Amino acid sequence: CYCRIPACIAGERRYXTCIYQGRLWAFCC
Amino acid sequence: CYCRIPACIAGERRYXTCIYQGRLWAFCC
Repeated sequence: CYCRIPACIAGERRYXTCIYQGRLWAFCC
Repeated sequence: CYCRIPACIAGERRYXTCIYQGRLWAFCC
């Protein structure tokens, strides 16, 4: 799994969020 | 970097949070 911005990619799906560097990330797997 | 629960492991520092399965995780690097 990996935090990504702006979105999950390449067949991954979002299963949560991350907050880092004052931005919202998608938590992707 | 890794989302971890309940805490960052030896040598890592917390730089944010994740939310996954309704729990708050530390975002650790």
